[PDB]
Amino acid sequence: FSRRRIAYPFYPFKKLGRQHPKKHDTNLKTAMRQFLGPKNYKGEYVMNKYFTVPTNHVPNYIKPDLERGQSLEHPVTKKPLQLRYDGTLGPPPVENKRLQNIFKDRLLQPFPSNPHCKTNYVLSPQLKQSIFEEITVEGLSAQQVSQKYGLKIPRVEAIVKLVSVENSWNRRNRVSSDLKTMDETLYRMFPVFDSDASFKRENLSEIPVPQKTLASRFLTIAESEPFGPVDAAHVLELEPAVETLRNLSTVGEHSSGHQQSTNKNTKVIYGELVEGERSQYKFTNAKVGKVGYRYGSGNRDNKKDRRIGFNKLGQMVYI
Amino acid sequence: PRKANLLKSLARGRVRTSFNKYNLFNLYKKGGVDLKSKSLYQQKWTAKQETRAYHGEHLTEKRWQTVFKPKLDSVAQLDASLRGGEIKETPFLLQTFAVLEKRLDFALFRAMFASSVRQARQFILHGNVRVNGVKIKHPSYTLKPGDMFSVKPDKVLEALGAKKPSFQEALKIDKTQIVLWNKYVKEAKTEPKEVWEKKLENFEKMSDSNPKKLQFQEFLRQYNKNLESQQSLTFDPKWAKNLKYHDPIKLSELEGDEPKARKLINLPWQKNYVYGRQDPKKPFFTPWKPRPFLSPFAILPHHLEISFKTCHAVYLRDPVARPGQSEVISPFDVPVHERAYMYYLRNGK
Amino acid sequence: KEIPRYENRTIYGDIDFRYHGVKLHLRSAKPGFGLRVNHVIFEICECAGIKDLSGKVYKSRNDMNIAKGTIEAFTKAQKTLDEVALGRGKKLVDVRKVYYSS
RNA sequence: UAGGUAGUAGGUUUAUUAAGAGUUAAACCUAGCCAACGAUCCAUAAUCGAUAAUGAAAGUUAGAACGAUCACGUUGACUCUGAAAUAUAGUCAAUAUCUAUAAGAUACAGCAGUGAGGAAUAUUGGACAAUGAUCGAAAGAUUGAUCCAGUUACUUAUUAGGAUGAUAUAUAAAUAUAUAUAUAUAAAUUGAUUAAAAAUAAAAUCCAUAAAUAAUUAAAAUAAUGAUAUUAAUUACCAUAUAUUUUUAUAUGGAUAUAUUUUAAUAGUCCUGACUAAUAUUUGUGCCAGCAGUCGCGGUAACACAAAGAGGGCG
RNA sequence: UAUAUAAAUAAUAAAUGAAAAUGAAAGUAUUCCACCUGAAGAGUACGUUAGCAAUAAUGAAACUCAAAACAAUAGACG
RNA sequence: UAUAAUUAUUAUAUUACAGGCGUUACAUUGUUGUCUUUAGUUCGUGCUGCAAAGUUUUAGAUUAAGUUCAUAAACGAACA
Ligand SMILES: [Mg+2]
Ligand SMILES: [Mg+2]
Ligand SMILES: [Mg+2]
Ligand SMILES: [Mg+2]
Ligand SMILES: [Mg+2]
Ligand SMILES: [Mg+2]
Ligand SMILES: [Mg+2]
Ligand SMILES: [Mg+2]
Ligand SMILES: [Mg+2]
Ligand SMILES: [Mg+2]
Ligand SMILES: [Mg+2]
Ligand SMILES: [Mg+2]
Ligand SMILES: [Mg+2]
Ligand SMILES: [Mg+2]
Ligand SMILES: [Mg+2]
Ligand SMILES: [Mg+2]
Ligand SMILES: [Mg+2]
Ligand SMILES: [Mg+2]
Ligand SMILES: [Mg+2]
Ligand SMILES: [Mg+2]
Ligand SMILES: [Mg+2]
Ligand SMILES: [Mg+2]
Ligand SMILES: [Mg+2]
Ligand SMILES: [Mg+2]
Ligand SMILES: [Mg+2]
Ligand SMILES: [Mg+2]
Ligand SMILES: [Mg+2]
Ligand SMILES: [Mg+2]
Ligand SMILES: [Mg+2]
Ligand SMILES: [Mg+2]
Ligand SMILES: [Mg+2]
Ligand SMILES: [Mg+2]
Ligand SMILES: [Mg+2]
Ligand SMILES: [Mg+2]
Ligand SMILES: [Mg+2]
Ligand SMILES: [Mg+2]
Ligand SMILES: [Mg+2]
Ligand SMILES: [Mg+2]
Ligand SMILES: [Mg+2]
Repeated sequence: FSRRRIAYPFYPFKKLGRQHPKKHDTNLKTAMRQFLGPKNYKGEYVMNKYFTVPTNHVPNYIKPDLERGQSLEHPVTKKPLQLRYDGTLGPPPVENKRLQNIFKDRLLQPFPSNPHCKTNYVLSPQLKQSIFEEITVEGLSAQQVSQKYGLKIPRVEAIVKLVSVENSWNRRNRVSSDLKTMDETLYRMFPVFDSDASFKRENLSEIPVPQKTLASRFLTIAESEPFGPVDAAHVLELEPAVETLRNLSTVGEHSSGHQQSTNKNTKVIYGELVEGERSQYKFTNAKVGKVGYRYGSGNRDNKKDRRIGFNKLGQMVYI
Repeated sequence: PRKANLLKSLARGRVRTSFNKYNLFNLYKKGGVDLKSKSLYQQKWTAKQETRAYHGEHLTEKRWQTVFKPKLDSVAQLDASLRGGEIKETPFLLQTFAVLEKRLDFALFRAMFASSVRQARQFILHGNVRVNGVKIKHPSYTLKPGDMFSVKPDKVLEALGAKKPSFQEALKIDKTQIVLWNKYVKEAKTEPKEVWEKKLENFEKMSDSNPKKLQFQEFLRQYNKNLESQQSLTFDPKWAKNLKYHDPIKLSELEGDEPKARKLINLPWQKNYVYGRQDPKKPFFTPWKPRPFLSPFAILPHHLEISFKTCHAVYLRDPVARPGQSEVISPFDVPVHERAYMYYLRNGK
Repeated sequence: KEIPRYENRTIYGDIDFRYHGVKLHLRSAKPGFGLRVNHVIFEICECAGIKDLSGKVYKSRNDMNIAKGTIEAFTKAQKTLDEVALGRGKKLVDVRKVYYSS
């Protein structure tokens, strides 16, 4: 049974009834007015608890289920307010116990209907500075920094690169007071990342799932026969999982055991340059049958899957 | 793309990638997605409505279907056995709309550079973004792991800041502000005792919520109880006489001249600058303040690292699905994405 | 009734059970495959806790017969690994589970 | 289409070719050869891919477009050159048109274009600037190959504005920083009297960009040569000196009286009984007018015809 | 005239089945042959073959439709 | 009620219908005749069949009677 249903709030609200013919209002509009509260001369809905932004490092996300739609609170006393018969506002007759105690997971969950989404932790400026120094000044490996602080190798590389950008923007004295206000405001909006705490730390034993390990296999062997992860690797013809974890640990730019000297054995000739020439030629050896444009290739220009790419300057080029 | 036609309608109640107040209320009252008493086609249809409303509103459905990739991405943890406890099920199908997260528009929106994906599109198309130092005008640009992108700081402040009031709006606000300030001072001068005691009562209950506590303490200690003590927040009558009434605002002569009207305003909390337009050259509410209703939407993504000091971000990787957590940010539960995924697998058959 | 599930996600192996005039061909699925089956079976699975499956219905497609057949197939057509190992005197190992183990 | 074949199946010699071969010509023999797993005959069709469509796949379809192969250049036969032509050559035969009336010339399946046929498919365009091809010792000459532009929504892609936004008035003694500002007046479009809306939709406000005009103006091409071309792109003052992912700032000379051009945004089309997403109701006709892919709707309850409001897809 | 082995018949278990039911099969399997792909047109028209003949064998397409058909259930009717 | 005011009626008009034993028991309400003093008609939970359904409501008897017993997937209940 499917029917068009106007998205009336699930929580109860006062519904307009006998009204002057020259009002032309709707139950949805009055629901919003009840939820927002009065709009002052400045255009600010001070009553609504979500108008402001938290400064206590605890996110203030919507909890419609727990507060039964009562989104109005005193700006200073931070106590619930609800509409009465007289049309004024004041303390509720009873206290809502669900709002009293909220699990930390719910605190970090922004959307009520999706319990699989959580907001990451903002790293403190001190931690970023320490990571920068240890990578650069102390000349350590990003693997070590990841292991101590629990962050990922891409994250620590991003930390160092962003800190370098911040330093460059700083020695030019370009960052204005507005950006500092922005950072201060947003810094207190999300929880800080405590390397000491285990449950904030991010797991570093994460491996992409190969397509073959997602396919179920079963072997019937002597019960006594011991079967281990290495035998599984042999039968699945994949590198052992621990070995794959070790391999990805060395792919970081600052991680130990990294080398990208594979493509240093191709004959490349740079043509001579004379005065007045606006260009120079590079000649790279390429074996016949492996170089050139195919004859009779596919023409996807007029099809939905046409290839579209970008050049160095960023212009959209039909690759 | 598709033109914005009733994006934030209340009757439909769709939730969009926006900070708009109407969108926030729709998210607030949505109360989940109804899927009972619906034939499987109807459930699939409702899921596609809601998901497409949030993810990829501006993309045409034919483009989305071409972009849509059946194969999803997930990560497996080897240390699961080390913990030796019950493991949370991996939300595999929350990564249905994960292909769109490589796009520069979604990347900007998640990084809190634009209030909406549409605003991110306009920022990109107007030449305010640069990927790895190369200015990119095309919103559909796809990002790679380890990439950098930056936005012009003024644009970000405009997106996350309050709207700049026009001249006459600011003048009206100033006039009423002076009106109310005159009331405050007159009531303070007429009966200083009750005004001071209620001021102290408000001072007592503050619950570490506003910064005026230290201002008031500095105010008292500046001239009251320099060395004496009581066995302090004591009453003084001097401040009542020290308060001076502010001149009124004509609102009919001061119009049409900002520098002229700005010399008359001398409010204690606003000196020599009309409300909002402290520096009209900037496009945002000066002094800068967070825009209204920013808390419910402020989310820190895991696949990006952001430095608001310089409006630079790094694309760490594509969103992944770890046990008990999915990196794709969405207000829809896993079943909704399941229905949407099995709608688009067969092109809606 | 009680339905045995492989890793609380999918059935064990493939099922080709016949209910009166309904030929139920069901085959297991990869993690994150989804319920790519007929709507009657999809509802039965979603209520029973099965998340990944794939199959096709042949001959009669009566809804009620399909529902009865699939419930029966889950109940008796399939067999758990432990029961096979015990009655066989052999050891059956899940390569996927032992590849990602400690 | 149930029998077909008579150089037909085979053997021996001679003749042409570089060559074997009843491939062709000549002589003598043997009596064979194909055929119900489909001969002979008839009709139809250009064939294929690492090409296009579709499907989970085996497959199925097309043979437009890119490429490969075959055949033809109004129709049929023959001949010289050569290694190769039954040549878009020539001869001859056949057909149609034209003027020069002749063993005359042409045949738009080369480009552009015209008439007809059809539901339907374009300019009687620019340059040899680039890549090739031909002639020439070279200078260079030609190139409807080719490169470009024009018609066409035939196809694909990008763009085709973001944030804010439910009223306007009047009142408010005459700088320790307050704040839940509070009262009266008027108006309020379509449907309705509350879960019945249209509707943040509109207006209005803030901030941008396109387009225009100014400067630079690469690259396709170098020794020089640019059809495309009023080129793309960048700056919204030009350039030198400094720090420096890019970006930007510092500050100098060139023109002004403490600035440095202007500036917006009007989508169509189909459907709302079920299969099938679309509940906000109302009017007209009354087995008529009509709708319909299937079930079917209309004879006074039409959610189905024709419409208004509202809504749902694709764009 | 008690005991064992073969065959037929009749009633069944399991199995199969849309069920009625089959039950050395209409069950579990293997091999070979014939035939079917909606109704009506139609085993009709035309051709061919064979017969003294009546005819037998082979055997289409066009027009129309969302029908057509079997087992079993509950009534009504005789 | 204190010559006036109010009210109720009557008469004359007109928009306006009223009125009809006119048709339709084949549009109906109500009622009635015959099967009929006939013994039938159904529901809840349980069970059987994939299901429509079935059971109960019956082998066999008895009674004026699905009345009462006997066995029985049935155990009860409602109008008769
Ligand atoms: Mg519907
Ligand atoms: Mg069905
Ligand atoms: Mg010979
Ligand atoms: Mg011959
Ligand atoms: Mg001869
Ligand atoms: Mg043949
Ligand atoms: Mg042909
Ligand atoms: Mg083919
Ligand atoms: Mg073909
Ligand atoms: Mg071709
Ligand atoms: Mg030829
Ligand atoms: Mg011709
Ligand atoms: Mg010829
Ligand atoms: Mg000729
Ligand atoms: Mg032509
Ligand atoms: Mg055309
Ligand atoms: Mg040339
Ligand atoms: Mg398009
Ligand atoms: Mg009205
Ligand atoms: Mg421009
Ligand atoms: Mg129509
Ligand atoms: Mg009507
Ligand atoms: Mg219709
Ligand atoms: Mg209609
Ligand atoms: Mg309309
Ligand atoms: Mg529309
Ligand atoms: Mg049996
Ligand atoms: Mg069988
Ligand atoms: Mg049969
Ligand atoms: Mg016959
Ligand atoms: Mg019909
Ligand atoms: Mg029958
Ligand atoms: Mg009867
Ligand atoms: Mg009458
Ligand atoms: Mg009469
Ligand atoms: Mg009667
Ligand atoms: Mg009657
Ligand atoms: Mg049953
Ligand atoms: Mg009876």
